Amino acid sequence: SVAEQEADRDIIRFGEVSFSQLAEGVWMHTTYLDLMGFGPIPSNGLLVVNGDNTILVDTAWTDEQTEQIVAWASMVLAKPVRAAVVTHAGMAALHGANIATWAHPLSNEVPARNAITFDANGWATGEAAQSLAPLRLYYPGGAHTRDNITVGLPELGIAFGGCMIKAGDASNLGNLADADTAAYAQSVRNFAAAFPDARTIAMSHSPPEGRKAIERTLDLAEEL
Amino acid sequence: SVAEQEADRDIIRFGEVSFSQLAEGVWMHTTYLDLMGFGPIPSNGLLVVNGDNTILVDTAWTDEQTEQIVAWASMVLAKPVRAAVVTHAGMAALHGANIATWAHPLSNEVPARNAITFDANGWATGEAAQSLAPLRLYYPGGAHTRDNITVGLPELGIAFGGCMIKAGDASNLGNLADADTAAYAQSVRNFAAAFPDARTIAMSHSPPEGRKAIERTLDLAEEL
Ligand SMILES: [Ca+2]
Ligand SMILES: [Ca+2]
Ligand SMILES: [Ca+2]
Ligand SMILES: [Ca+2]
Ligand SMILES: [Ca+2]
Ligand SMILES: [Ca+2]
Ligand SMILES: [Cl-]
Ligand SMILES: [Cl-]
Ligand SMILES: [Cl-]
Ligand SMILES: [Cl-]
Ligand SMILES: [Cl-]
Ligand SMILES: [Cl-]
Ligand SMILES: [Cl-]
Ligand SMILES: [Cl-]
Repeated sequence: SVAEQEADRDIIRFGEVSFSQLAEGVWMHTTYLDLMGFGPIPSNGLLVVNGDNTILVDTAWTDEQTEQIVAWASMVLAKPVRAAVVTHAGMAALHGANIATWAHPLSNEVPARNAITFDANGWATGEAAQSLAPLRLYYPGGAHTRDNITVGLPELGIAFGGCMIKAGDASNLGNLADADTAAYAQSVRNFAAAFPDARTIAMSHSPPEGRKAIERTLDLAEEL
Repeated sequence: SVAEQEADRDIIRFGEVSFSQLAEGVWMHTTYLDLMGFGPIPSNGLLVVNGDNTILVDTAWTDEQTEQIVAWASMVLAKPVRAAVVTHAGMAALHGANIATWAHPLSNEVPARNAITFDANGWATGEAAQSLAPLRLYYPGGAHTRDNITVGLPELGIAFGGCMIKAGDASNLGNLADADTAAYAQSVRNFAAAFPDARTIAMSHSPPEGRKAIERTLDLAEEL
């Protein structure tokens, strides 16, 4: 249940969206999907303050939920979303709101409008790096998908692993139908080394925890 | 725990193997693996009496466990295993025991010694059909793997779905890293139509139940 899943934490509710604060100016948005009736599954992303605007990491499950995140930033925070980045292939809602959207260039080969320039070490450069700061964008290699990316806030000790990172007590890596199974373990090692000091690890389908999420994900990936 | 998993049923223990009777002359063998310490996971197969011998469906997790199944048939039942069929790509133990082993011809492209001849409707013919009777061998198409097969005992109302069929309360299809995701739903429909009357559905990683296992697996496969 949603109530059981949120009993741990201090959650602010806005429509169907659950907001929780990871750090000053760093919001996690959580929404739920129960499509076949099997139980609500969370999807998490971030809303990060920069000056008088916010930067969005990932959409919610639905257009209507994504519209609520945009409205919370504009109406409540009074810091409208000006840019968004998705970590894997809701988008229509962002474009309806004239939000500049960013993705890995090969993801979804509705696309994001802007393709991130990644250097050969996996770090974003150019307009993506300027526009999404203070987020640091990192491409670790193929894992859950070929083109999955990650983001970090090194000054606040937060790293977001998207769909690549699973919970510290996970027993499997979920759906590997699109996965690069041979590369997965090294990509997790690359992520861990890109954000080596962060003690708050956030991810797409489990609540935030510590670096045990990286350790367990790596162990599972090494068995593929 | 193994005890919690077997609390429902009447289990006979032989070494590491749990045996349960699905029908007169039809044994299910269950063994457990807890490789990374996350909890014991069952693997199920069948041991089917034919006259003064038995036919084995699938190995256990390990060579040592598979040796125990062979010993139970020879020592306890006094009906030694004379043939075996595997439903997806322990084998060394069967060959050490001089057991004739059968598999889909394209599986594992240690191989089974004998390749099943399947007709264009998916039914085994030839030596496989003679040697593994009363089991009826059926290739439904790609699903959990490209070459997964299934077996049935239509006169006893039992069908065994291997790794393709999941539990009636499952919320996912497990590991799809090798799956034919586009074909999965039709292959499940093919299996259901091949064994249309069986009310006991057995499978590789969950205990036997009714046709809800087919219904749920099909629903999950239709979402791929
Ligand atoms: Ca709306
Ligand atoms: Ca600029
Ligand atoms: Ca390991
Ligand atoms: Ca032994
Ligand atoms: Ca013969
Ligand atoms: Ca359906
Ligand atoms: Cl992607
Ligand atoms: Cl470069
Ligand atoms: Cl896994
Ligand atoms: Cl860091
Ligand atoms: Cl196979
Ligand atoms: Cl034919
Ligand atoms: Cl699934
Ligand atoms: Cl039948």
